[PDB]
Amino acid sequence: GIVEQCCTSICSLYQLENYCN
Amino acid sequence: FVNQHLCGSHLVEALYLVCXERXFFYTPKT
Repeated sequence: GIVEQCCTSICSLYQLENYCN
Repeated sequence: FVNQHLCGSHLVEALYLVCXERXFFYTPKT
């Protein structure tokens, strides 16, 4: 999930946008 | 601002800024 991708590893715009509606 | 470790309120703020009017979902447990 987002925590694994952005908090415990380095986040990216690509990944953040996966969580926009 | 997005290319770093982002946790908690810091992560939610990034989602808010990036997603704009699209909105977003934040699901930390999964």
